[PDB]
Amino acid sequence: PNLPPGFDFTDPAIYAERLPVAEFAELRSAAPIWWNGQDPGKGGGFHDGGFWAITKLNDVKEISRHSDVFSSYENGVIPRFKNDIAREDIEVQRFVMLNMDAPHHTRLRKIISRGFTPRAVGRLHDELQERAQKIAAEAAAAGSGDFVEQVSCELPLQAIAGLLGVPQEDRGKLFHWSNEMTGNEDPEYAHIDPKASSAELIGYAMKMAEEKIVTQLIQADGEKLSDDEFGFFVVMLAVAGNETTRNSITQGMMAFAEHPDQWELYKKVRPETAADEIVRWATPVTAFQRTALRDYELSGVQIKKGQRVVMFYRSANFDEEVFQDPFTFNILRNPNPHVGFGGTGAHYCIGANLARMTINLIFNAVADHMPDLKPISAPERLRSGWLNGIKHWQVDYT
Ligand code: HEM
Ligand SMILES: C[C@]12CCC(=O)C=C1CC[C@@H]1[C@@H]2CC[C@]2(C)C(=O)CC[C@@H]12
Repeated sequence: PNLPPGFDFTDPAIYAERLPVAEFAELRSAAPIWWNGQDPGKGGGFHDGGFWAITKLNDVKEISRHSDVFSSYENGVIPRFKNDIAREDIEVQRFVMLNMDAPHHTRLRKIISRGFTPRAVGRLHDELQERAQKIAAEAAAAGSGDFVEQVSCELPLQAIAGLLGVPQEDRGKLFHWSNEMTGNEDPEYAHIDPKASSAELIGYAMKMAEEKIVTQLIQADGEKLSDDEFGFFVVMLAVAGNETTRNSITQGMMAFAEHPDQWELYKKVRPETAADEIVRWATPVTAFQRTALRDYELSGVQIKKGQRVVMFYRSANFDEEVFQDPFTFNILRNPNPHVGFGGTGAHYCIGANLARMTINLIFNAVADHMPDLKPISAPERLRSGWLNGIKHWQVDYT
């Protein structure tokens, strides 16, 4: 492929500035499965020499379905940490369901599904609709500001608070922890320590479990979460369901600003297809990885036991063989077989319907209260090699 020597698709230096869209396109054309070498000390906490870059939608789906071969446990699924991270600090992440394999995963997912029934999620609708309307009304009243802080941040957090039934008075500290929980190497957040925050959040969760959806999770059925498993569950929600949905909202609104005919159409009909096009466009999770438990032949490439494969959802969601005009933002996109929520399989995002609800509610409220919003200046991108994040974005709400 035509790429610079030493190029690394997980390099946080790239994501601080841009998405490497041209480079992913080059792989899909010239080398759709490509060994991405990493030199010593430059592997984002991994010291195995590199990973297979997976750029095609059908390959990502194949990996995701074959969790019997492609493990989330052996190396976790986050493909990029600070270069100096201790191995122990990666391995401790195996205590969240996301980074477990069957049968352990199977048991926890079965229990935790009690929190994501369409009944549990559907019950949040009216409180989240109310919140979304008030958020959008207060942003409009401010006239201008940081869209991320004023519009994108709060509703995901309130969706988590509401699912868990957190008392109103505790939501401030919960949101504080939650916002320091996902690791990044951004200089704006160099003072944050996800370790301290995670200990404190687990402590708060376990006390909540002691004092008692939380009920359904900790009451025996005799399967239940232990108090510590409930703590780990709450940490996982903070990493899985916060900045993900937030970045879908920011990048969805960036796409509307860049595609005004789509925003006009959205404002009229609020179509059913919008939320998934927003998620495909935004691809909040750029990439998650797996580790081969045995040799496996994938589209003619001989993947070897113990090797990492990185599923670039950001490539796969723009796969020209699957999506007509993939670089066109189309809120009526159909079909839309995107992998923003992952490939179908054991680990497929359990919060996907909650995320869609959150997106629809906030975008309805934005259309209602700020139909003429326009950007003032450029989005500020997060320095992360796996999260596709916007830290700030100044906009004129009127
Ligand atoms: C637009 C927003 C979101 C995006 C893009 C997103 C994306 C993802 C992806 C890519 C995965 C891994 C799938 C796989 O490995 O096959 C995942 C898993 C997960 N997500 Fe989401 N997610 C979002 C919102 C949420 C929300 C709102 C919640 C809950 C509050 C949530 C909870 C989870 C959990 C608990 C898992 C782990 C599932 C497992 O390992 O079995 N996510 N998500
Ligand atoms: C918050 C965290 C780090 C930053 C990041 O990006 C992802 C995670 C999720 C798993 C956490 C971990 C911090 C340490 C935790 C709390 C444990 O001791 C068990 C699970 C693990």
